[PDB]
Amino acid sequence: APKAKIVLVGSGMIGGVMATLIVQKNLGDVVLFDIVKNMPHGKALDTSHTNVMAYSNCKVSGSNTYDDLAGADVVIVTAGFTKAPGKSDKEWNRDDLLPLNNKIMIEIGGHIKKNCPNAFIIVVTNPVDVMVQLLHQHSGVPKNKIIGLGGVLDTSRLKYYISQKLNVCPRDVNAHIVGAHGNKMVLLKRYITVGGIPLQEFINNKLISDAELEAIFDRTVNTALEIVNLHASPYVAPAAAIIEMAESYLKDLKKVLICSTLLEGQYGHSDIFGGTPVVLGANGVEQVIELQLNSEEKAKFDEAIAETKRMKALA
Amino acid sequence: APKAKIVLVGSGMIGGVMATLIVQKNLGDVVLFDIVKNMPHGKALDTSHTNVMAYSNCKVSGSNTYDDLAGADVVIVTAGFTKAPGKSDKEWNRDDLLPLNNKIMIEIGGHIKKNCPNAFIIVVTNPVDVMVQLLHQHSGVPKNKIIGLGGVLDTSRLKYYISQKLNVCPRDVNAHIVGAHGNKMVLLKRYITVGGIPLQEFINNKLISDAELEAIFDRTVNTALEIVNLHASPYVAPAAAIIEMAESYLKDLKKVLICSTLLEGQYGHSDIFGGTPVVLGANGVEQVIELQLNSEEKAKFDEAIAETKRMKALA
Amino acid sequence: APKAKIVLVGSGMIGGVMATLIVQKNLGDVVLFDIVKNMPHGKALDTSHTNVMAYSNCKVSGSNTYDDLAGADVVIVTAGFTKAPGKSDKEWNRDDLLPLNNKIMIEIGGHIKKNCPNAFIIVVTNPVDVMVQLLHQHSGVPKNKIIGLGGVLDTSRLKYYISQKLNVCPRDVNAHIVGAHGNKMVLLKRYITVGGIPLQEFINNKLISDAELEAIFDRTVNTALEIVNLHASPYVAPAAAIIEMAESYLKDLKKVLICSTLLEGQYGHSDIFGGTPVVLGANGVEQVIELQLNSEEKAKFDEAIAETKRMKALA
Amino acid sequence: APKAKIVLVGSGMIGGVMATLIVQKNLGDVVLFDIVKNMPHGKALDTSHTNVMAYSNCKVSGSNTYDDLAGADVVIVTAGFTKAPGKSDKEWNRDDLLPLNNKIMIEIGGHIKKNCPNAFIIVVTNPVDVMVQLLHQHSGVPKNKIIGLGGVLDTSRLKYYISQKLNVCPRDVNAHIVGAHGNKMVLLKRYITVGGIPLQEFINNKLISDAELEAIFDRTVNTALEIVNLHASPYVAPAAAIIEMAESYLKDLKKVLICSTLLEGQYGHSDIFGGTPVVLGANGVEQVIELQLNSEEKAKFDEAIAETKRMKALA
Ligand SMILES: NC(=O)C1=CN([C@@H]2O[C@H](COP(=O)(O)OP(=O)(O)OC[C@H]3O[C@@H](n4cnc5c(N)ncnc54)[C@H](O)[C@@H]3O)[C@@H](O)[C@H]2O)C=CC1
Ligand SMILES: NC(=O)C1=CN([C@@H]2O[C@H](COP(=O)(O)OP(=O)(O)OC[C@H]3O[C@@H](n4cnc5c(N)ncnc54)[C@H](O)[C@@H]3O)[C@@H](O)[C@H]2O)C=CC1
Ligand SMILES: NC(=O)C1=CN([C@@H]2O[C@H](COP(=O)(O)OP(=O)(O)OC[C@H]3O[C@@H](n4cnc5c(N)ncnc54)[C@H](O)[C@@H]3O)[C@@H](O)[C@H]2O)C=CC1
Ligand SMILES: NC(=O)C1=CN([C@@H]2O[C@H](COP(=O)(O)OP(=O)(O)OC[C@H]3O[C@@H](n4cnc5c(N)ncnc54)[C@H](O)[C@@H]3O)[C@@H](O)[C@H]2O)C=CC1
Repeated sequence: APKAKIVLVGSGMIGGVMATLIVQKNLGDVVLFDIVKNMPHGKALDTSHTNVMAYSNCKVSGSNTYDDLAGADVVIVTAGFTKAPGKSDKEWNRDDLLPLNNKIMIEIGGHIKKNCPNAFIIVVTNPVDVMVQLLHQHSGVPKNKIIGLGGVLDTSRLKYYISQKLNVCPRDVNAHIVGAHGNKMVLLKRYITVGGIPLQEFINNKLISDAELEAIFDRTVNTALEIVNLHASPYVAPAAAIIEMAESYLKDLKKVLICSTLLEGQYGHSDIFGGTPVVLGANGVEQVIELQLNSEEKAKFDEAIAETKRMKALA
Repeated sequence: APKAKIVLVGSGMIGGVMATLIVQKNLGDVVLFDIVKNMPHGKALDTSHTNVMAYSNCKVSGSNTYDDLAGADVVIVTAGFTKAPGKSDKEWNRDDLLPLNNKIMIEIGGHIKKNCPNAFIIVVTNPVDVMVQLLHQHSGVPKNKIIGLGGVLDTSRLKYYISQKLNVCPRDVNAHIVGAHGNKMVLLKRYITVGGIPLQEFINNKLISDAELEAIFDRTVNTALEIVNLHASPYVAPAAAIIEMAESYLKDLKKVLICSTLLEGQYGHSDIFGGTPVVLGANGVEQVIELQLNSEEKAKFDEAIAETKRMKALA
Repeated sequence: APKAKIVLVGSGMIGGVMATLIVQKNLGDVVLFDIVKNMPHGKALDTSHTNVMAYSNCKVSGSNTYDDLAGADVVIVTAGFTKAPGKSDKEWNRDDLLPLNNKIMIEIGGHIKKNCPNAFIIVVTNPVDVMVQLLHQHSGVPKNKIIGLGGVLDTSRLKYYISQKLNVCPRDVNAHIVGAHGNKMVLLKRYITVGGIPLQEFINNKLISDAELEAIFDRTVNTALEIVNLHASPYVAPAAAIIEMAESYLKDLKKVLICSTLLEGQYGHSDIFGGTPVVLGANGVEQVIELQLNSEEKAKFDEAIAETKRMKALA
Repeated sequence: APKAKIVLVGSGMIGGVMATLIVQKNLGDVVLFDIVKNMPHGKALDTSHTNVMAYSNCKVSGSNTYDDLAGADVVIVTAGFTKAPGKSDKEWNRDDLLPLNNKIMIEIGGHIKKNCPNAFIIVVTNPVDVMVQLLHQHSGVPKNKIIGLGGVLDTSRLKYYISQKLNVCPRDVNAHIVGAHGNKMVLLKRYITVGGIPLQEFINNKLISDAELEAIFDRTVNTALEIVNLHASPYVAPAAAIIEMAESYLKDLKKVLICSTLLEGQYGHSDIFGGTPVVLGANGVEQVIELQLNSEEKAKFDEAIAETKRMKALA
């Protein structure tokens, strides 16, 4: 068919949810690729039955062969590790895994360059703002054809927690988190709206306080940790955020979505990837939007980029 | 069933599209009521076949009997006239029809009070900010259970025209139009955002000019006239706006949506209906939001209310 | 974009509903073409506002220029007349309009051949089994790239009326109507199922009688007439049936759908179009399914083809 | 709200997918209940973020307290074990776990009877045709308010495998599997259709052979085992099948769906639960459909019931 071909490089917890949502939305044929033998065939078979319940017609097939990248329209990379082996859940962060996940990105980039150089790529593997640039360099793809997950996920949390306090539809809260995904993410209080109205109006009316919002900000930064400490793992919202990005691409919706992208002067920064609103459509990254940040907000953005540069050197 | 019962009081051009979208979305059983004999049975029959294509199960039935209001969960009022008889398309506006449409609202309010006093009501008949209050008074329903169409429709236009210039997803433009539906509608430049970012940033970047935006504002105010002068009539977007409101109610989405509602001190005004953001959920109008307007914006709001009061006196 | 381009050749009652449903489903960009000046621009403008309510991004534009066929992926033809001028609603049928609608198909086929020879075509104009073949011959397109509306619409009626009697989901009734669209349509009692079970089981159980089913058959054949006699016109279900066909094509769903298609030996017949189940996907008509009819059912099929051949000669 | 409250009794692999699909479809508020501390709070938090991406408004909350059953509209039971501890993946089946899962059903039935006696119940825990009856007896609910998962899932497999061979939309294959869920499931060759046409027509045409269909039948029976042996586990299709059932209930769709239900004379059998087509709407099990099986098919149904009776005695 001229159905899109979507290759999930990595068939773990995020991979399984992505496959499920692609069939629900009838977005295209799916390949679950992994290095683990047999497992991706098992998940694919299970998932393929749901075409019946969903009134869809998407193939879902497993793969242990890199050459099945051939002909891909969209490549989604989750391959790598989720925790360090021998650290505890209380101390979960990023430093020894870096050269190893570097190696995985380099291997995957080579297979992309050979098999699907015209594919649109989404990178997920952490630390994402480092790994996305490494894959960019080794795959050879144009700068408008590769992005990383960060802001759609981080803002989903902030938007959701505010909507519960104000008793409004979650999607009616808009908000911006920039710079990097991780503990230096920059939460922009000045860019939060409710039904398109400045959040400051709701603060002046005593519907939500400054102190409540400080606690929600800390909650947003520490959410992945909060979920690990409740004896679970974040993969459902991560999968839904990635599928919103891939769907904007495939259907040429042109949504404004905060993603990691090559900076060429925005915010003062070049030769690095960082999180900012972009427009995603049929030509990929159609527009990179630069927020007109003030000096206090710029100083936080600078701290986030410096941490990406630090980990890049260790990779 | 405990399926919702939705009674469309008026089975004209807007009525037919509403029925179509209710079946597409499987929102509830539908009654097409009108004073014209047989016609609502014909439209209902046609529309009922689409359950097959849509995988829905909504009854659609016509009615020429007011007592079929009994048991309604939602009542949508389009009944009345669309043009004055003997004015031309160039001079389309509001003044001789007012006592006549007054009479129609009074008759309908009596049948509501008798047959479905606990229904949620949406009024459409023009001039809407006058007719909604008349129906409120004659039906006896609580102030949180009746609204008028205006701002969802007017802002759909403004949001759409800006999104075409900036090349972004239409729903990513948010904007506010308040006070009344009609030629005195108040377009608030300061409350426009794109992907949650102040529109002023896009003006500073020369992506859209102040002059372009002035022309888009005039276009928005004159859209209903522009469509009449192209040898057609606005009913498709009006139907879609009303169904977004009714769906927020029925599914308890709690969306922020600009509608006509009883003012009790907001903006300085009492004892009148005017357009403002509200929250619609299972308890009806759950919240009335007051924008913190400046004195220049308040002065325009005052002009809009004064025109509703003028036409109310003539009704 | 590589968004599909869908050109609606004819912007009347069916055209307006098709445009609405394409935006609801985000299926592609839309052109409303007609010979009436200005009207298609008016309908397009109205419809374009609904992208906001629907969270879609489909352009909708009017046209009075045939060359806007250039680049079309799908062409849907409703152009022509709906009643004869000077016959009454009681005597509604097909004979004086035939050479005139012949002329319209010939003109449209020439513009297709010049501007979009690789488009997938759906013909609606009545009498459909005649007009579709005329357009096939004058447009030059391959036999797997042109079909006519009939069976999806006719069976929607039969399926719906049975589902109301048995109190089951409308889409759980399956049924076949073949040969031609119109008063000689062949309703196949032996091929009706409910939840995939032979309808005869429900007859043996007295849940529905043979006599009830005879009355439902007559109702199905006379539905378009029943709607005309209730002071309305069938266009909503016709639009929904056509969009189910076009959506199967565009999304490569491969649904089994009864349409008018070139016969090459099925049922004994060649060199004519008639209604039969086909499979619609990305390569168009992927399969033509021949029902293994008995001699009594074949004799009714023969009567339907003979009536198409009669009207073809008069065209 | 009068939003439905859906309590998932069991927050394992099937539970997590059900919660995800409920938010995607905006079906109601969700409680993830389990005996494992903290884990259901973690999964709920992750899942709650997806309201943003989905434009939904469903609460998702964890629970370790049985009394949170209070006010439930729908109760879905997955609680229990998935494998026996100390058997291998090659020998996966049903016998030592039975009294233990008996105990779990009895405990859950007591809490239902106290907290939500008017809830609609779906039982999943294996062996399902035994566990559903045990829960029926201990919960006290009416026979039209409790069902077990089996046939929607088993037939999803058979329908899907046939659709891949014939190259048609998966949902266009209809088929029936009855009696019990498990190795004695009864696959009815005579009740298979493609686009509502008897499958025998496609066999006469050599599009699919009798031998191919025998291999597909064996594949369908052994699918859960095939997935275990590929180093994965079936939970995605099971979750989608259960949500199709619960959605038919909540929205009064009245779909025909094969489920485990109390038999009162159908097929010769009373005082036991077994798989058969039923109609699910707002009053629960609205109709129990008895297939007019022949003596050879009845003999297989009898073997399936005998195996449910055997395991019931050991419980
Ligand atoms: N950017 C973001 O906003 C977020 C990123 N993540 C990251 O996503 C990644 C995946 O998370 P989960 O799916 O939960 O991990 P997971 O461990 O369940 O799955 C990862 C899979 O990658 C496979 N793999 C290893 N090398 C491979 C190769 N060369 N090719 C293909 N597959 C390979 C593993 O066998 C495993 O099945 C992690 O690095 C995690 O930290 C998680 C949440 C958010
Ligand atoms: N508030 C808003 O944003 C908008 C309001 N409108 C208004 O909506 C109204 C309807 O517009 P259209 O449907 O295009 O009009 P339409 O004329 O096509 O339909 C109105 C229907 O009301 C019927 N009617 C008259 N008295 C009735 C009664 N007592 N009970 C039931 N039916 C009765 C008529 O027979 C007719 O079928 C008009 O007043 C129009 O100006 C239109 C667009 C937007
Ligand atoms: N095949 C089927 O199952 C069905 C077929 N129909 C047929 O569909 C056709 C359309 O029905 P409606 O939309 O209700 O008709 P309508 O009369 O409302 O619209 C037809 C439009 O075609 C336009 N037209 C005439 N010549 C044209 C040209 N050369 N190029 C473009 N436009 C041209 C007219 O100005 C008009 O706007 C009729 O022939 C009708 O009998 C109706 C129902 C079902
Ligand atoms: N009927 C059918 O068509 C199918 C049935 N199943 C069955 O579904 C059941 C669940 O399967 P999975 O979710 O993959 O299992 P899973 O083991 O991942 O989850 C089961 C959960 O039940 C919990 N649990 C134990 N006692 C409980 C109690 N008293 N209250 C609440 N939670 C309790 C466990 O801690 C666990 O989290 C199994 O019995 C399995 O065989 C699986 C597929 C199909």
